[PDB]
Amino acid sequence: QLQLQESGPGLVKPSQSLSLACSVTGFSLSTGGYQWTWIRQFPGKKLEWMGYISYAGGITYNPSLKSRISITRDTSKNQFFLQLNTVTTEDTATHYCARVQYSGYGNAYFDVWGQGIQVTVSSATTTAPSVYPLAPNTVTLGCLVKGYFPEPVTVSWNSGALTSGVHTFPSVLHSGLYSLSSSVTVPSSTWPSQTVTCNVAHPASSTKVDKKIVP
Amino acid sequence: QLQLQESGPGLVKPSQSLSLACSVTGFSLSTGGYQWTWIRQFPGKKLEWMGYISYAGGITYNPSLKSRISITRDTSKNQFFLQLNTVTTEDTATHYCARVQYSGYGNAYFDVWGQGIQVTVSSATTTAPSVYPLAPTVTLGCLVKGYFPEPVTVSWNSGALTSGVHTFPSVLHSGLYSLSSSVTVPSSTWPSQTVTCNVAHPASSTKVDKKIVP
Amino acid sequence: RSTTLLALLALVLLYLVSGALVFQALEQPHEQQAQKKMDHGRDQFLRDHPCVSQKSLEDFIKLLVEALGGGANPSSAWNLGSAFFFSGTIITTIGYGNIVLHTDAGRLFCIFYALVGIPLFGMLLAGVGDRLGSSLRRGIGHIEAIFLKWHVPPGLVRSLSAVLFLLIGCLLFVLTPTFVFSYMESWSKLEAIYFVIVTLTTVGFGDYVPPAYQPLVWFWILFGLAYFASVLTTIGNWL
Amino acid sequence: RSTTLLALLALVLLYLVSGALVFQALEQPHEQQAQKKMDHGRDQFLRDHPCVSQKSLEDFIKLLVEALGGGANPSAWNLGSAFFFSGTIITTIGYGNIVLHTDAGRLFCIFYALVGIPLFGMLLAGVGDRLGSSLRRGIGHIEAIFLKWHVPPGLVRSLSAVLFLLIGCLLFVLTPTFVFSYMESWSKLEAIYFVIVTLTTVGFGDYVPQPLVWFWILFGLAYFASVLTTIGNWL
Amino acid sequence: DIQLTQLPSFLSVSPGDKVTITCKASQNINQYLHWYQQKPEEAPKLLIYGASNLQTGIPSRFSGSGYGTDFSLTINSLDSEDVGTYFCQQGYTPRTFGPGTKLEIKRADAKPTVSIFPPSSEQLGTGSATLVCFVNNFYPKDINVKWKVDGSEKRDGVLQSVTDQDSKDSTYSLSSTLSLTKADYERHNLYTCEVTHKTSTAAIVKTLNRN
Amino acid sequence: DIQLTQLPSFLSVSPGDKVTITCKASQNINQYLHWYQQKPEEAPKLLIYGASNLQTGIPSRFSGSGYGTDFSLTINSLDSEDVGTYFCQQGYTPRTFGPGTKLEIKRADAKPTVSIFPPSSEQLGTGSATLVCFVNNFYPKDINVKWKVDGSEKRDGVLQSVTDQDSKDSTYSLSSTLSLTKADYERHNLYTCEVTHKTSTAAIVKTLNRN
Ligand SMILES: [K+]
Ligand SMILES: [K+]
Ligand SMILES: [K+]
Ligand SMILES: [K+]
Ligand SMILES: [K+]
Ligand SMILES: [K+]
Repeated sequence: QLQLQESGPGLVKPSQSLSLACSVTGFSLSTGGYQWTWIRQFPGKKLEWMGYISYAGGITYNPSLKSRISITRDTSKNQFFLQLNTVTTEDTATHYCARVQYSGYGNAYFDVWGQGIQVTVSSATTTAPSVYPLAPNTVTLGCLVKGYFPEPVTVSWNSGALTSGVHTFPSVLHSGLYSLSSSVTVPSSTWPSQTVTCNVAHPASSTKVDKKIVP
Repeated sequence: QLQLQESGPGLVKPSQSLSLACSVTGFSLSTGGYQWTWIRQFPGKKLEWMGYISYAGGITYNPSLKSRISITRDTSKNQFFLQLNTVTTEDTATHYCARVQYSGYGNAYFDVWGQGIQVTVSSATTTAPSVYPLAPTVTLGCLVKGYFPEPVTVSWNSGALTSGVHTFPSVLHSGLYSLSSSVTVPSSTWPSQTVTCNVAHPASSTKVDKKIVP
Repeated sequence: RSTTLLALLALVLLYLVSGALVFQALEQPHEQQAQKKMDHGRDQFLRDHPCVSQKSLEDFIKLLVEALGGGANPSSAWNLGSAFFFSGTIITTIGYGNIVLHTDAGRLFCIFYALVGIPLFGMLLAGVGDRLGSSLRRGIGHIEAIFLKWHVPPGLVRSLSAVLFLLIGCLLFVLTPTFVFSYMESWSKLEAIYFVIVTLTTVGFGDYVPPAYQPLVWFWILFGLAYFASVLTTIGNWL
Repeated sequence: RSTTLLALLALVLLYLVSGALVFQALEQPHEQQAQKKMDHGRDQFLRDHPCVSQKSLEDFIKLLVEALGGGANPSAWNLGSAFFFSGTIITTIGYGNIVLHTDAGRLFCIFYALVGIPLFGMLLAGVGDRLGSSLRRGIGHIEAIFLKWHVPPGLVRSLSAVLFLLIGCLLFVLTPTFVFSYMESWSKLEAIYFVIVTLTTVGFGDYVPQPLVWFWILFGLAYFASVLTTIGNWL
Repeated sequence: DIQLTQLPSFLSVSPGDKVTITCKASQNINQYLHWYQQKPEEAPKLLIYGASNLQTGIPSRFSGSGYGTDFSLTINSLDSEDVGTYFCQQGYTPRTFGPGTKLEIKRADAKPTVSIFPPSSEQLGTGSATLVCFVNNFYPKDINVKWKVDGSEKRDGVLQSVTDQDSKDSTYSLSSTLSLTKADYERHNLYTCEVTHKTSTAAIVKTLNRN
Repeated sequence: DIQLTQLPSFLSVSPGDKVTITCKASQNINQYLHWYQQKPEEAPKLLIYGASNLQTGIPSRFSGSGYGTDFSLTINSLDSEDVGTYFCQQGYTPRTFGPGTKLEIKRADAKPTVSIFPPSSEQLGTGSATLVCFVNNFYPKDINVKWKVDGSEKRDGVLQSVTDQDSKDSTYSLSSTLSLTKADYERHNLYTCEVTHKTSTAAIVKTLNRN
């Protein structure tokens, strides 16, 4: 089936070029009638369409954001690529990879979307989180992810085996580091007979730590 | 101005590939609205359109002649190229390079044409002509004898003397060609004014002058 | 009357103008909407295909409009039954231009055919407008006895019967057909009306055109026209 | 005379038929012409542009049809066109060169016609009396030369009737045909065909065309009003 | 740029109900407008294309309409899963989006579930001490949480976030933390997480005996 | 393949006159037919495109017409320069041409100009001996040339060609040759180039005294 998945650096320094890449599987870049696009969502969840490239390799750009973008593609690998030059703190947003279709030529609607990649624009260094367990009708446990930069981290309980009754909380900023936590809830019988491990991932410092919960 | 000029070998051996090239000056291959084409004229002066290439590099072929032709181009040099594989004596003809225009999309008409290049398909060797003068208002000539393949070209003082020249069709004697030319000038003018027939046979790289002397 | 005719011309010229301003005001914004769609679509196609050039594509379009106008399609148009109908459009001076004469021959013949045909029709319509004249006169004539008896003066009956000459003819020749076509060719009532009136005034844009239903229309035209010949002349006096 | 009118109808019906057989015979051979052009043009464009795909281009066309149906042209409702359009209505020529898309416009178009036509019909009847008495007093001068050259005053009414036409004809048919043929780069045949189609108020709109033309129409129509009636008698 | 404003900004509605959102365009867009639903921590999904056409694999309870400037998206019978922010976007270049329109789903009030946690040994190692308090699965959104050291309110090094209305059960959750030095942790004894909600009359309290 | 039959095959016409050629197509060509004039030792020129449209820089005396299958090209006022073979070609793929239509221009009969030549010294060197006879600028085309050795007709190693009707003066020319061995040349004495044409009543003769 058709899948899109974004790629590249989570952090960019001001007055540099941001560069990302999107990997299409189950479909061809160069197939007639479908174009390809990059869209970003600011903090505050406001969407700006940036640019857009054809199956044939023709380009269209948001004039607001022209003269800094270049979108390119590589038909052989089956990918395409965004650049944006002279980046500032403004351009911090969650960049999205998507396919385009028409309802009559020109009328652009984005039908299939990507995972989403968070790009941050700051001078300060990436910091790995410290991860710490949380143990005290049915039991609750958690993991504290403390002191990480930049956004985000991602938490999973038994690598997506344990889904229901998890609450991963928004990040909170304490003076230039982030922190959040997650909150798995399970039947109080289940634990501690069944192993429960929060698999944490911070990609911008290449940190990927498990923690089991012990009384 | 726009000019087209064909290029390549005058002779081709059977079951080989004919390859020619056309050089455009005063205009761009890759300019929108004009396409480019190769057309050939048989002995007996019957024309067959062979193939056809766009400004954008899209190709259309005479299906009669498909599966042997490939037309290509080189935008940088500003040329384009014909190939034709497994050539036979059938394919002996005068190949022409031309630009294409439309009278509404599709309706193909060839507006500007090339010089013309004579391609022969034969086993026999190129032979240089022997050139010999002819001296008896006065008339003189040059006899171009025993040349292969077509053509030769004759000029009198390299195109200074145009009027009153008669270059005659080739005649075939048992596997060689021969023709002659027939300059006519005022009988006063000669022999005070030099008269020289500049002969050219390209397929043997022969280019001989002959002056006329009593 | 040469002062009065210059006064008319000026009225006509102000009428044409006052018209054109209304038509423009009604249409231009929707045309403009339509043209924004196209203009945008064209540009995207060029941007989307870099190997295509504007001056190449611009030609292609010119073909399509010409071909679509000629009647190509992304059921023969010159069968006998359509040809008749076409022939009809000429003498009636309605001239839909629903189909078009390609050959010169046909154009040439079209000339002579018109010059003869029209007046031949003009005669027939004048004849039908006398007999349809004496038809409607004898039609109301029996029921005129009941009108006069129910407390109506002889000056007033001439306006009531004049209205009913129309309202009955109208009913038959306008109201009825509008349903018919609206139903048949699945147009709106508005469209039916618009078509109906355009047809009968012998304007025949050809914006709109159409087993018992096939011949019925040819008849309907002839009698409707006769009816409307009179409706126009009455307005000529009214003016 | 109710027997004679049924006799006419039958003549008309045989005429229509005899027509349709001529039109068919001339045209039917070029029905599929239009579609061959398109189909061929489409394919060349695909062959000519390899970066274009069939199912991409196929969409674009669907737009064109929709846009042309919507009434765009690769301004049609400016003032200058609108006037001309307004003109086509009252004159009952109705090219349908441009068409009313909106309902509003259709509705207004109705009332505008009903008033406009008879208003025009009056004006044309007025011009056809004055242009009538204009040409009568014009050729009235040349009637004096006809009488002197062995011609009675009963025969001069046919010679001047011919010259009413041949002069009007010259001005209102022959002259314009050159004009348009030149101007809009049509053939003479086409010019004629257009000229006559226009003046008989048929107005296919196969052919259409600066202010001098608007004038020419009015006087030409007056001229042709008479030309038709003369044929009605002639028959 | 062609400007899309969208109303209303916020609203909450009960499941089973019908709901209708507006997108208003600055120019005439002639039916080239599309509608998306974004759930939290997800990319948008395509609901409606070409103003009115329903995207495949999306239930018929969604339906859109409009032409020109003024469009509207209607949901019949809200399921609980229909929570999210909604956007409209226009087809003409540059392609612009709506500002967003948040749709909360109302439900029967639900009672929170407070559980309190100490600082890990590992953390304590680092010379810091942070305590965590999860208040999960309640309604309405509105709630207050307080920390208490030795029965005395504390608001220094308290930080909390709160999840968006869950898709399944349309509840909220909170996580308040209390960040201290190892030294200041050890100094005091008893740590208390005090929660005020509409559901219970008195405050729901869990406590930590450090000793 | 669409077949283009073009009639007439040949014709000749006096200058000032008007001329009309036919091209007939095997299918309906919808006015997509073009006309070319080729002169000798030259590539074709475009006269008429799109059946009736006159190519720029070609005089108005040329004009074409037709539609569908049957077309026709008309030249109003023949100049001497209008000589050549004419072709029609159609627009649809594969694009095919006409078979050709040769147009001779008639004129007042003109008298040939015979000049005879010996074999060159250089040639004689090689051991061969070929004699040449130019009969230039005559009309009509029809003509006969004979060789005579010692007053006795010779047709062994005689070869001739003839030019196409000149553009300028619409005349023809001929070149007959006589090829011999040096030995067979030396054996005989007097060599004679005898020309039969409409213009002169007796045969136009030049002779070569070898001795
Ligand atoms: K039309
Ligand atoms: K009409
Ligand atoms: K019409
Ligand atoms: K009319
Ligand atoms: K009338
Ligand atoms: K009409």
